[PDB]
Amino acid sequence: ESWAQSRDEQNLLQQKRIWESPLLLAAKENNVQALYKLLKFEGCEVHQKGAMGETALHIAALYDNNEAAQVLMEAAPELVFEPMTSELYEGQTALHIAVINQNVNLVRALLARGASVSARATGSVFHYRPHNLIYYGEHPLSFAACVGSEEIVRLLIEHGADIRAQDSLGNTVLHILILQPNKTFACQMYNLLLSYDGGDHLKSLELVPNNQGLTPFKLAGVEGNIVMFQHLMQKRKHIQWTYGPLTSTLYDLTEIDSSGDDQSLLELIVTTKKREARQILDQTPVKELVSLKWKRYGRPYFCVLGAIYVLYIICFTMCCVYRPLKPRITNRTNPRDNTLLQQKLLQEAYVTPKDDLRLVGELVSIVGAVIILLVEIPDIFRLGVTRFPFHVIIVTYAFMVLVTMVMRLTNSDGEVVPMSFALVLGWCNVMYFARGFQMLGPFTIMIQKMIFGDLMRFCWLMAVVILGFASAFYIIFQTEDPDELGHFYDYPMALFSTFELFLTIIDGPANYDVDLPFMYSITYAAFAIIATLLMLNLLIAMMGDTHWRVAHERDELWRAQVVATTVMLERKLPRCLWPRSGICGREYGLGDRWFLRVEDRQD
Amino acid sequence: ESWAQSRDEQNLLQQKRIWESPLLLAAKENNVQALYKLLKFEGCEVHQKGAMGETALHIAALYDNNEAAQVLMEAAPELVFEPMTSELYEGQTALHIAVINQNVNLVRALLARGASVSARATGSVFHYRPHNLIYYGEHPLSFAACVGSEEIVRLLIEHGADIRAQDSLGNTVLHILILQPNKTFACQMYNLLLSYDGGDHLKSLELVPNNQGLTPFKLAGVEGNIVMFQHLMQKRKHIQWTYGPLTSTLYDLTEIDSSGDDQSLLELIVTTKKREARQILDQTPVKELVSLKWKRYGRPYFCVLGAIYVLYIICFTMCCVYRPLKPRITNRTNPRDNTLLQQKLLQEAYVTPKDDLRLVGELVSIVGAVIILLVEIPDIFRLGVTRFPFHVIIVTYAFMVLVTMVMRLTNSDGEVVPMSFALVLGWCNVMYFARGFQMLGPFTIMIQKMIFGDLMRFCWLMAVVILGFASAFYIIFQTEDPDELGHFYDYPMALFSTFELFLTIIDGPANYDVDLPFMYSITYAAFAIIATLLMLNLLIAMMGDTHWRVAHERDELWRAQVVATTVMLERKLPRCLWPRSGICGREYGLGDRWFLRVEDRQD
Repeated sequence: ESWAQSRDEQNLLQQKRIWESPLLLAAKENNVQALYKLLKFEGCEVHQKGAMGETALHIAALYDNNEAAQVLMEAAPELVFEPMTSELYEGQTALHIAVINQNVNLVRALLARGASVSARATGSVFHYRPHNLIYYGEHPLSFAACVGSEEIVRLLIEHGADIRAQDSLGNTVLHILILQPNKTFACQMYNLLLSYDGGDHLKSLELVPNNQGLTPFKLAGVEGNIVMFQHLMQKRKHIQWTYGPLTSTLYDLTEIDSSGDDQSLLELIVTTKKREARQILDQTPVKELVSLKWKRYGRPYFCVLGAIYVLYIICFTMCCVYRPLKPRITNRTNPRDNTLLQQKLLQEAYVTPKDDLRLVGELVSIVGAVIILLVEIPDIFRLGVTRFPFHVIIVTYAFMVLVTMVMRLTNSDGEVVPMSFALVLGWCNVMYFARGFQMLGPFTIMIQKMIFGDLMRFCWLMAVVILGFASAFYIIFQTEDPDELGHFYDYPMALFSTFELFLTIIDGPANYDVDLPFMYSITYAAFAIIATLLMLNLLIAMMGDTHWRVAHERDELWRAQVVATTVMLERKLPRCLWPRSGICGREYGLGDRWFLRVEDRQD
Repeated sequence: ESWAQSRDEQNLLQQKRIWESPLLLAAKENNVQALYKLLKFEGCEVHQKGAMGETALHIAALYDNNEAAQVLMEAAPELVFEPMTSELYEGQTALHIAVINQNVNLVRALLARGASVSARATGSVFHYRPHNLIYYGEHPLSFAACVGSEEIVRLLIEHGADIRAQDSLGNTVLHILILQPNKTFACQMYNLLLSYDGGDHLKSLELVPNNQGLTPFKLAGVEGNIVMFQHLMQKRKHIQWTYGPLTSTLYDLTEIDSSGDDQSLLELIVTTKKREARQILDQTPVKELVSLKWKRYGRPYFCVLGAIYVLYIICFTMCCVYRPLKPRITNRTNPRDNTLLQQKLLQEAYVTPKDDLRLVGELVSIVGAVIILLVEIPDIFRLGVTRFPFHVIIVTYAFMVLVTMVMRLTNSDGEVVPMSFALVLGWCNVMYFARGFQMLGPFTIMIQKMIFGDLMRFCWLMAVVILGFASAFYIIFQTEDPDELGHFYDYPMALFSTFELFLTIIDGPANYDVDLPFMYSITYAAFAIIATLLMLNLLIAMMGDTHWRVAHERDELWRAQVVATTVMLERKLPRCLWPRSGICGREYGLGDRWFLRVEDRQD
């Protein structure tokens, strides 16, 4: 609001002060004859400031003006030694401009003068922000190794630019090459960068984490850089032996999984909302990982756990339908004619025939709630709240049973209300076991995509309509009988009744023995037109949600839900029944890591 | 599970023992100077085993290492004479590796040494399995004639490789060339293989069946190899005479049909689930066969049989609606107020007016059931069970009538229940006569595609929803009156009632004279949202089932159902009314087979 508009202010003030002190104006157009006229007999003072603390050398480098800066290096060889003093432009020497603008003659002249290749241009513009247009680190070597100027890249090593370098965010240049969409050339440059860290490795430069602890090979799967991920894969791809079209190939599998422990590339994939990060699973040393990890013992241990949940709900369900119910004991229908009721038992002890069996059955159900809340608090508190899905329901289903337990031994009336919420949530929570079922799996996702996405953009469009016609009909039938044609007696009944007409489930107000008021004959006629078109416009809106999403976009989501389930079962379930996949370096001393072998065909 | 994971174990053990005994390690990298250092003064023992019983000659052939094996043939010319002794690799000599890896210098050197060209590499890897990646028979000639090395193919005949050869599955190489997707070159090779069986034919090599009795021309229609099928067609394509664009052409038609007898290419097409095998009917000596066989006397004998089934059902239907019914004889409504009833006749004999006519009409219907079960037991027992369709119903419709006959002369009460199942199955079983009707034919298939395919993936999604809300409403209306607002009195009524709201057929619970409990006002409001969206998501799921299937994919299925009906009518109906198509070699002595003439145009 007030900030990015202020960024325009110095930009004009940069160009306002270029009219003042016209040696900058000569530096704009590389007008060196005026630069003779302002320095060859004027002499001493040239250290001119500006908007971002910029210099005449900075401006004469800001455009590709070699000949003016050729004078300026001869005139003032200390403008190199000073950076930009600003907040938006902090630490940027003229080298960073000369690097980023491909001026090979000037950079080589600046390095002939001698410029700090380790300078950190830490201006607030240069921070890794989604509103800033670019981000290329701190050091000019990072600015060298992002624009394609491999000659400067070779030249900066000749003047000692450390490949081992960190930005504000703990990244090397290797992380930053992931962070550009212009990936058509940096893979060629990716080979160039590792060529100049061939001497002193000490971890061979790939095991650098960032500020938050992320190696670049793990970062590229997070960032979804597919092409970088493949040339990265060449390091760890150990071919066993070829056989015509058959290529028996082994993978190192060091960090693609790590079996829990919060730093695992499979765990790092399904945490983000980035759509491009999902397609890392299309790669053959990853899809073969998740297939064998799920088909061998990921699917059946899921489906066995699928069965025990159903027997939990039915045990819950039968104990709900057999509640103890006193007949009436509240005297009669003392509120007139709308007060049908039947009481419940308060504190009469549980009798033995078919009722302690109801009691021990609830004791099956009450321990099933608390075991969830002991195992799902490391599913929420692990990641703050950030849970936006079906784990929202299993904690909510567990809440309602405890409320029913609170209604036990206190004997308040409102126990049916959490029990009614428990059943619709308990039976809808076995939708989560439609993930790993091939016959109806991808249909399950198209439900939940329209829950938070499409229902939410329609409930406002229903509430804008239902609030009129229910209120309209209430004015009409305010002066009527609730006995005959009593399709609402009061106002909030009319909202629920009009809902029962807008969704076209109930016939509606029609009593032919009497005369309806004619405004009902008009408004409801106008209502049903709107109801039958807002219904179809929604179904139209469903079509645009699926014509695009059937184009091989819903299948991969179902594959993703296989993995995200499999990751949690790998994470939450103990190491007595979940063995480590792959084959380690014990009994085959090759690299000590768990190895996976993939055999392929070429056609 | 435990098996394919074990396949990785020897592969490492193959590469574990290559570090041990480093003459294998020299053979890996073709390091012959070490092979001088381990044989030229060591001498005697070189017969080294390994994982799959492999040799040093096997490993030095496993990579294209000519010069090491050049020493090895000079050093140990008995490694050729031994194969691999393993289970996974049984009978594989080094020739099979040298053949499959295009090493023309080495194979010619091995055959100069002299290797068995008739060796059968019968390892369990090499079996025709869908989990194994390749399958090229037993003999190296089969390995020669699949990879494109026609020079070795010519070379193996020079050392006497029999074209007349059988694998474990009774196949020659001609069957195996069908079994590769890489068909871009083997048709050229298909001419090459028949060139070297030009001398001694005795059936000219094409009439070889497999282990189960399948000739390759019949196999290619089964395997759906379209391109092989066309060059196969050239053998039997006898051109009569051309006329400008008109090309009068005759086909041999020997085995494309065989009129019953369980070995018939038309019968062999519509038995499989292979989608590619359906497109063999697109070929012009096949589509012209089925058109004339169905239009001349396949369609009208179907439609005449269509009419007799309808008169069977209506004769069944009128005899059902005229059951003999005693008035009440069970005394009154002794169970209170929900026991309306009317009795049936037990053993009072059939009176003559309009009732023996009912009796002889059932005698029309009871003989119609048993004639089906005498003619459909060679439709099930012929093929085990394997019936997954409409022949499932005609055996089930026949069952219910026999149960009704069992209810006759025993006078049990539950006769309405098989009779009610009989009517809905009897009237839906005349959907089978919508196959051969052009105006609504392809619409009939889109029904049955969604029965076992799309209904089944939705009934779980209904049962997951209906089990909550019916059980939810039952808790609500457990403490209520079944007299007023009695939309279920007990629990299983609520399941059928909520079904009668989820499909949005009945208005629902609404009694305005009383006060509904407010949790009904919330849950049913939440229910109808879910009901009106799960309905639309299903209709969304219908759209992805037909946007792809309208793209010229439903029409050919309707053509397939024409043929599969026509094949059964050719098979099940006798040779007095179903004459053999084509024209035999009697009165035109050409080849004795039934000949079909096709005239075509070129544009």
